[PDB]
Amino acid sequence: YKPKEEVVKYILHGKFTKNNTHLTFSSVVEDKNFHKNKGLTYNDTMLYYLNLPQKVKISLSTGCLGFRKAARGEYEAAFQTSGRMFELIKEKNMLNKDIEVVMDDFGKGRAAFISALVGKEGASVVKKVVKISDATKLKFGGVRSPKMRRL
Amino acid sequence: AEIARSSVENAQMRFNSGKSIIVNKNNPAESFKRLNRIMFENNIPGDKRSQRFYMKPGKVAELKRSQRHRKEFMMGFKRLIEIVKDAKRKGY
Amino acid sequence: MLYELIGLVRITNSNAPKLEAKELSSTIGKLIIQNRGVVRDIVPMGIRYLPKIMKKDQEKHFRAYHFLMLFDSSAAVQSEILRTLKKDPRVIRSSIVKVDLDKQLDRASSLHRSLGKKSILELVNEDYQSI
Amino acid sequence: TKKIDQSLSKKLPKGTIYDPFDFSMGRIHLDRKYQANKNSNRNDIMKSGANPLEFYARPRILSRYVTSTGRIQHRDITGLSAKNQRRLSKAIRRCQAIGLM
Amino acid sequence: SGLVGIEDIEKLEDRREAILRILSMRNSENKNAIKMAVELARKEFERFPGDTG
Amino acid sequence: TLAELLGRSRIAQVANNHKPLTYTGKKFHPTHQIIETKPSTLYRQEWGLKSAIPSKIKSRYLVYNDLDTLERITTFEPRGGTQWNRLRFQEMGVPIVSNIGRQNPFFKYISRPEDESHAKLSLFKEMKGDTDISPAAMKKRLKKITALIRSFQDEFKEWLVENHPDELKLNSNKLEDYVVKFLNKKLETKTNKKFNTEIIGTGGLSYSLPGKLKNSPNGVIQRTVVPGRILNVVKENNDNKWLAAIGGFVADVVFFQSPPSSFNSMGDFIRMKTFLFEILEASMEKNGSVSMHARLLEPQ
Amino acid sequence: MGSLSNEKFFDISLVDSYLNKDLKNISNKIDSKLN
Amino acid sequence: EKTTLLRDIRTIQDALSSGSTPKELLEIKQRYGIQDFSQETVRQLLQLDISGLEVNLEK
RNA sequence: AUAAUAGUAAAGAUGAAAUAAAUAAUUAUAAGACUAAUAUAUGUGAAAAUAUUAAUUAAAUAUUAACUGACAUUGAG
Ligand SMILES: [K+]
Ligand SMILES: [K+]
Ligand SMILES: [K+]
Ligand SMILES: [K+]
Ligand SMILES: [Mg+2]
Ligand SMILES: [Mg+2]
Ligand SMILES: [Mg+2]
Ligand SMILES: [Mg+2]
Ligand SMILES: [Mg+2]
Ligand SMILES: [Mg+2]
Repeated sequence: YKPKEEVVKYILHGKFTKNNTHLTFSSVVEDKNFHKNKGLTYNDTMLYYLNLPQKVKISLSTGCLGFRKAARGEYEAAFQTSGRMFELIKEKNMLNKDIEVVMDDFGKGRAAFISALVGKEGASVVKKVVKISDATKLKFGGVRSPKMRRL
Repeated sequence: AEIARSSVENAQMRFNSGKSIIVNKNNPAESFKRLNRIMFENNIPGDKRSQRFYMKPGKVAELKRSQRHRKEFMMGFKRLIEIVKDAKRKGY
Repeated sequence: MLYELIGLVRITNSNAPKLEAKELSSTIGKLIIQNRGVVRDIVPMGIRYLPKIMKKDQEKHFRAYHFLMLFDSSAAVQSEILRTLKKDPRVIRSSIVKVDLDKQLDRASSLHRSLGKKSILELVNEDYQSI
Repeated sequence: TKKIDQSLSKKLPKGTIYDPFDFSMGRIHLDRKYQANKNSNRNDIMKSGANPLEFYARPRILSRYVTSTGRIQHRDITGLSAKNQRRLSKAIRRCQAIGLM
Repeated sequence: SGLVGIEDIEKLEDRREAILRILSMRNSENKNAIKMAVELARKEFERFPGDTG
Repeated sequence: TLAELLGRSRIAQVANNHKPLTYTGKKFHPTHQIIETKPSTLYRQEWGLKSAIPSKIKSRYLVYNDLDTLERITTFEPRGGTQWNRLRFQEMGVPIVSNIGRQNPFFKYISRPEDESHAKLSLFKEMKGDTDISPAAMKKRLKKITALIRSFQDEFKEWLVENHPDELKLNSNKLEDYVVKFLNKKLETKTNKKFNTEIIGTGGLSYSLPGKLKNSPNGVIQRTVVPGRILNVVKENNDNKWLAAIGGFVADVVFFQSPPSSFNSMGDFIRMKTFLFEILEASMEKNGSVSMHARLLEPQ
Repeated sequence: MGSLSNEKFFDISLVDSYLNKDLKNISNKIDSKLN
Repeated sequence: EKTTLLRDIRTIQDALSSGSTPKELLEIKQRYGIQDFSQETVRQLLQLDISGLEVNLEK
């Protein structure tokens, strides 16, 4: 009956492509009065709690730390960008609830992010991380890719 | 109602994808190593790379034929090495 | 021809989970018996969680009541049943697979045949001679 | 230290006969090398004589032959005959299309 | 060897109706109808019982 | 003729065996026939096989599967160690006893139908003892038998109406009994599994008859003391007894009251020390294993 | 047993003996023996 | 003719076991031609050709 | 692709580059094309071809029994 938005967990998503690394920190917000609403079916309640809304808090790329052009897709650019994210999560008091890490692709920044989170740079965030997962998107047939490059 | 509140835990994990690991708070680097093993046992990195550029069906078939032969050839090679080792052990 | 229908009905009311399934089985059963068909068996499979969240008629679902219906009808009637199931909002997913009767006239449901019971007589004779 | 890793010690079952070699490291290595899932046949429905296509509505049994992501296992891993592998793959694909797997 | 009574006739008529619906040519595959036609044609042309060649 | 001689040759005497020479499962009894060569023949690599065994082999005992193979080698393992297990059992002088008090299998006893009152239990064991049978060869036991049993219908349609007509007109509770007996009575003449491959008694491990006492210079021996080794430092999980390694056999050791303190001290190296045990009894299970029970005699 | 069976689900033996005057020519035979 | 073999054979076996002789039987004695209603008349109404074949094959 | 949402200032590309309230993230909607593992094109098909599911129609295997009695092979046009 009253909006009671509360954070349930945080999602640390990393997209590691060939030319850049994108790191997004989000909050899974849950209106704790949703079940108190009128005209709400058992299915709508279960469907609302199975995919809770998300709000973006921190969005970073390798170009936000001053890496330009070809340097954006390198191991060092990702390692420093991961550090800046782990710092901004502590400077915003967003290290109270559990964090779920979602990795998307297999570029050069995937192993830098993992190294920065299992090392000194991520000794605070790692303590809250509860689940790691992979979200690489594959196609079963799907659209035709571009032709092979003759180099 | 509460019926839709107390039955969300299993429901949440009932629609799993199989690409998730529960982190070991003690050794968090062992959980990332487990996740990497899943990726390699489902050929996720290889499939992603193979989907970047289109390959003609004839070329795809040739590559599949050659790979199978090399896999089978290696199994035959290992079978012969085991015989050699067994023969050596018995003094042949 | 013998056919095996597997339908995933929607569970709208948590209080009456097996309500739309009963209403649907009666609708399908009536079509079969009113068009020279025979209903051999109706095996409920219970409420199960769907492998994923599925959609139907601009609605989403996370669970469904599974049920099997082994029936004998003509090909034309079988297509009519499938058409009605593909249109009913209650049905989330429906499949009709033919059960070959070339070698024997009495075949049990795949579920039962998977457990070693090949004919309905074997199932009935295990409920009378031993029950 | 009064402790040894399980991988470095062999536990001789009860009622079995043993030789002095059974206490050596060679036995440990030999048991690893020749460690195959041969007891699967007796626990493998699809290696018993049943038709895998009768399990298309039983996802729990079919989920034993797919990886964590649902990828059908190669015959080299399942150890099934050509016919059963062919039938099992059809069962899984049909199960996926029905909305059960 | 006797000394559940007998089944109602309506029940025995329904068992017959189920058997005749399951065995109806109008509910079977077209191949079964063709098999019957082949037998009918063979008997109208055969030189003797068992002549199929 | 040459064929007659070959059938009686020493190589023919060895029964065909293709069981893995390298087996890593549970071993309960010998699987291969030990072959022995004399020292003179060993000096000339002669074992009575098809080909000379490599000179590297210094043992005089081996086990083999194939005389020759496509790899142009003999398939053999230079070991004969199951004989020492049998001889060590003989030295422990513990006769094998039946825990069920069954008749001695090595004596031709006059048995009666006391256990034959389970005719329906074992007559159907032929079709129900199919734990590891093919899905269609086991199904050939349904039509092949049905025709054989269906050929005795006329015989049982007359005997039953001539010996027990009342049951045919009253109840089938006794008719089923007359059926089980009929087939068995008409099957004892037949030969279904006339040869039984089950292990007979000890299987040859011991031919010692219980009852004899061991005379010694220090008087009659009342308790057999045998050196052994404790394998685990913690009792078998779910069992109240530890495991010992006595004379090539793994036994269940029962302690008087407490476990000696060397256990905790030694830990996982407990097997490195030798203890004295007393062999209480020895039994034989149907799998062909020996159930040896011991007692950790501790200096007191 | 065939025709003289006690199974609820019998075989064609029973129906054959009926139409062949066997289940009746044996019922009378048994009854005559009882006499 | 709504009359069915099973029903007709259930009247020739009840009338023959109860003594009733409704005119239906006379009609049934015309539907089938079975003038006499005995236990050995229903057995000759339900004879199957297969039975004859089995004896010709033995000869 | 579009819309919403918060969240930002770069993103995308390449050997390196440059041309043309975003990118990324979470939702919702629409469209067309394609068919991951299994998988060996094994197999099937006259060849060309054929591997997401179901159904309908057609064709396709081995042995046995009976039957026809050379009715076959190849094949310009
Ligand atoms: K092919
Ligand atoms: K001729
Ligand atoms: K010609
Ligand atoms: K031509
Ligand atoms: Mg680069
Ligand atoms: Mg282009
Ligand atoms: Mg976007
Ligand atoms: Mg594919
Ligand atoms: Mg080929
Ligand atoms: Mg031609």
